[PDB]
Amino acid sequence: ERIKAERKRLRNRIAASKCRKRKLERISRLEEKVKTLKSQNTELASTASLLREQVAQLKQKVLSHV
Amino acid sequence: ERNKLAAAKCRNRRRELTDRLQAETDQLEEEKAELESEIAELQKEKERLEFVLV
Ligand SMILES: [Cl-]
Ligand SMILES: [Cl-]
Ligand SMILES: [Cl-]
Ligand SMILES: [Cl-]
Repeated sequence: ERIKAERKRLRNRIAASKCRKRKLERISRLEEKVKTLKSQNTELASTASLLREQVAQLKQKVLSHV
Repeated sequence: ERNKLAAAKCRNRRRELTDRLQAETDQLEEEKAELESEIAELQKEKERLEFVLV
């Protein structure tokens, strides 16, 4: 009977180990994804700011020539 | 039935980290897409205006 308890305990510990491993993998993958997305959003935000500036200037020119 | 409890109990553990990271991922994906649409629209407007000046 004791062997059954030891075996269920072993199975539990194994499932816990593999769960922790997969969880850490997911967390790492998500962290990388967040970093990448932040970089891309920085480049995109800067591009958008520059474009808004350029559009504002162009509008200023069109108006000045009225 | 044992693997259902195993997987469910597994994912319920410390799921707040993965939930914070996944939520942040969602916000960043949306912000990304909308930024891309804004860039496209702003480029169309820029080409338009440049055409207008001439
Ligand atoms: Cl598992
Ligand atoms: Cl997980
Ligand atoms: Cl700027
Ligand atoms: Cl105008």
